[PDB]
Amino acid sequence: GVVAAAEKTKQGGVLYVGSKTKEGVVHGVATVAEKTKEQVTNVGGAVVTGVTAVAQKTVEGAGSIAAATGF
Amino acid sequence: GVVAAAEKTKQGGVLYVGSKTKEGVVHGVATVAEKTKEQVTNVGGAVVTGVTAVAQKTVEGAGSIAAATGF
Repeated sequence: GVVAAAEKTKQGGVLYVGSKTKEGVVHGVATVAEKTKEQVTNVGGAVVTGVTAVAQKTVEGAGSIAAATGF
Repeated sequence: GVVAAAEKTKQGGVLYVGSKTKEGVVHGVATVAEKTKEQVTNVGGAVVTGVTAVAQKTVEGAGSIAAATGF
Protein backbone atom coordinates (compact mmCIF):
# COMPACT_ATOMS: atom_id res chain seq x y z
CA GLY A 1 0.00 0.00 0.00
CA VAL A 2 1.01 3.59 0.70
CA VAL A 3 4.51 3.43 2.23
CA ALA A 4 6.94 6.28 2.91
CA ALA A 5 10.49 5.67 4.11
CA ALA A 6 13.38 8.08 4.60
CA GLU A 7 16.84 7.24 5.95
CA LYS A 8 19.70 9.64 6.73
CA THR A 9 22.76 7.75 8.00
CA LYS A 10 25.63 10.23 8.44
CA GLN A 11 28.48 7.88 9.32
CA GLY A 12 31.06 10.69 9.26
CA GLY A 13 28.33 33.58 3.95
CA VAL A 14 26.72 36.92 4.76
CA LEU A 15 23.01 37.11 3.89
CA TYR A 16 21.53 40.59 4.36
CA VAL A 17 17.80 40.96 3.72
CA GLY A 18 16.14 44.35 4.15
CA SER A 19 12.46 45.01 3.48
CA LYS A 20 10.33 48.13 3.88
CA THR A 21 6.71 47.75 2.75
CA LYS A 22 3.84 49.94 3.90
CA GLU A 23 1.20 47.25 3.32
CA GLY A 24 1.69 43.56 2.60
CA VAL A 25 -0.59 40.55 2.10
CA VAL A 26 1.25 37.24 1.73
CA HIS A 27 -0.30 33.82 1.11
CA GLY A 28 1.83 30.69 1.26
CA VAL A 29 0.53 27.24 0.32
CA ALA A 30 -3.24 27.78 0.15
CA THR A 31 -5.81 25.27 -1.11
CA VAL A 32 -9.31 26.68 -1.63
CA ALA A 33 -12.40 24.70 -2.70
CA GLU A 34 -16.22 24.88 -2.38
CA LYS A 35 -17.07 21.18 -2.83
CA THR A 36 -14.30 18.57 -2.56
CA LYS A 37 -13.91 15.12 -1.05
CA GLU A 38 -10.27 15.21 0.10
CA GLN A 39 -8.13 18.29 0.75
CA VAL A 40 -4.97 16.70 2.12
CA THR A 41 -1.86 18.89 2.27
CA ASN A 42 1.44 17.17 3.07
CA VAL A 43 4.50 19.15 4.19
CA GLY A 44 7.84 17.38 4.33
CA GLY A 45 10.01 20.35 3.42
CA ALA A 46 9.67 24.01 4.38
CA VAL A 47 6.76 26.42 3.84
CA VAL A 48 8.55 29.51 5.19
CA THR A 49 6.10 32.32 4.43
CA GLY A 50 5.95 35.96 5.46
CA VAL A 51 6.36 39.56 4.42
CA THR A 52 10.14 39.07 4.78
CA ALA A 53 10.31 35.28 4.47
CA VAL A 54 13.93 34.07 4.45
CA ALA A 55 14.94 30.41 4.19
CA GLN A 56 18.56 29.33 4.63
CA LYS A 57 19.56 25.64 4.59
CA THR A 58 16.10 24.29 5.42
CA VAL A 59 15.64 20.96 3.61
CA GLU A 60 18.95 19.04 3.79
CA GLY A 61 17.84 15.53 4.69
CA ALA A 62 15.99 12.45 3.52
CA GLY A 63 12.32 13.31 3.07
CA SER A 64 9.59 10.94 1.89
CA ILE A 65 5.94 11.73 1.14
CA ALA A 66 3.53 8.97 0.08
CA ALA A 67 -0.10 9.90 -0.61
CA ALA A 68 -2.83 7.54 -1.79
CA THR A 69 -5.69 10.03 -2.10
CA GLY A 70 -8.79 8.64 -3.77
CA PHE A 71 -9.62 5.10 -4.90
CA GLY B 1 -20.46 84.33 3.41
CA VAL B 2 -21.55 80.69 3.21
CA VAL B 3 -25.35 80.70 3.60
CA ALA B 4 -27.80 77.84 3.05
CA ALA B 5 -31.56 78.34 3.17
CA ALA B 6 -34.41 75.95 2.37
CA GLU B 7 -38.13 76.66 2.70
CA LYS B 8 -41.03 74.23 2.19
CA THR B 9 -44.38 75.97 2.73
CA LYS B 10 -47.18 73.52 1.88
CA GLN B 11 -50.22 75.78 2.18
CA GLY B 12 -52.58 73.08 0.91
CA GLY B 13 -47.77 51.21 -6.74
CA VAL B 14 -46.41 47.75 -6.00
CA LEU B 15 -42.61 47.61 -5.70
CA TYR B 16 -41.26 44.06 -5.34
CA VAL B 17 -37.50 43.71 -4.85
CA GLY B 18 -35.97 40.26 -4.45
CA SER B 19 -32.25 39.62 -4.04
CA LYS B 20 -30.27 36.42 -3.50
CA THR B 21 -26.49 36.89 -3.38
CA LYS B 22 -24.05 34.48 -1.76
CA GLU B 23 -21.43 37.17 -1.07
CA GLY B 24 -21.77 40.93 -1.33
CA VAL B 25 -19.52 43.93 -0.64
CA VAL B 26 -21.24 47.30 -1.05
CA HIS B 27 -19.67 50.74 -0.63
CA GLY B 28 -21.82 53.86 -0.66
CA VAL B 29 -20.38 57.38 -0.62
CA ALA B 30 -16.73 56.79 0.30
CA THR B 31 -13.96 59.40 0.30
CA VAL B 32 -10.43 58.00 0.67
CA ALA B 33 -7.21 60.05 0.92
CA GLU B 34 -3.68 59.73 2.36
CA LYS B 35 -2.82 63.44 2.77
CA THR B 36 -5.60 66.04 2.58
CA LYS B 37 -6.53 69.23 4.40
CA GLU B 38 -10.34 69.05 4.34
CA GLN B 39 -12.50 65.95 3.82
CA VAL B 40 -15.97 67.39 4.38
CA THR B 41 -18.92 65.27 3.23
CA ASN B 42 -22.35 66.92 3.23
CA VAL B 43 -25.55 64.87 3.03
CA GLY B 44 -28.82 66.67 2.40
CA GLY B 45 -30.52 63.93 0.42
CA ALA B 46 -30.40 60.16 0.88
CA VAL B 47 -27.41 57.80 0.89
CA VAL B 48 -29.45 54.58 1.14
CA THR B 49 -26.81 51.87 0.74
CA GLY B 50 -26.90 48.11 1.20
CA VAL B 51 -26.87 44.72 -0.45
CA THR B 52 -30.59 45.24 -1.20
CA ALA B 53 -30.76 49.03 -0.96
CA VAL B 54 -34.22 50.31 -1.91
CA ALA B 55 -35.19 54.00 -1.91
CA GLN B 56 -38.80 55.07 -2.45
CA LYS B 57 -39.83 58.75 -2.22
CA THR B 58 -36.83 59.88 -0.18
CA VAL B 59 -35.92 63.44 -1.23
CA GLU B 60 -39.17 65.38 -1.78
CA GLY B 61 -38.48 68.68 -0.06
CA ALA B 62 -36.44 71.86 -0.11
CA GLY B 63 -32.79 71.00 0.46
CA SER B 64 -29.89 73.45 0.56
CA ILE B 65 -26.17 72.71 0.86
CA ALA B 66 -23.62 75.53 1.03
CA ALA B 67 -19.93 74.64 1.36
CA ALA B 68 -17.03 77.08 1.45
CA THR B 69 -14.15 74.61 1.66
CA GLY B 70 -10.72 76.16 1.26
CA PHE B 71 -9.68 79.82 1.00
